[PDB]
Amino acid sequence: KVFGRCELAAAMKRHGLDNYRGYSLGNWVCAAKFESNFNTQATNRNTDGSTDYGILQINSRWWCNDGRTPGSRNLCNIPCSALLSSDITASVNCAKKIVSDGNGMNAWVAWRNRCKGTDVQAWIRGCRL
Ligand code: NA
Repeated sequence: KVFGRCELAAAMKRHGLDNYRGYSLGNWVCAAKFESNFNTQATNRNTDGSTDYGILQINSRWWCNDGRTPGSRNLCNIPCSALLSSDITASVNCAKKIVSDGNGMNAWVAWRNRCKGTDVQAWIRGCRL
């Protein structure tokens, strides 16, 4: 599924991501934009052989099982395929664990490089929330 901007902002808010670990909703929408262009089916292979999955490009090195990332963990206790669902519940629940891991949203290199310190509220401007 390719979410609309305000559609994804509403889905993230309903799942409690708005101000989770102090990160306003526009931070999460900005990260999803640059990670996946709001596409739940987004995948990216990393140099190390791990894969990033879903709207927030969650990686198999630590967070999900895809059976093809040697030495990896599955800390969200999900198949990585769950992160490609039209239902963002698995992505959101696993994002909460990631952002709680110590480095906050710096875990998402695209958030650090393209969202952090910007006017992220523009990502929810005009959304009925
Ligand atoms: Na894994």
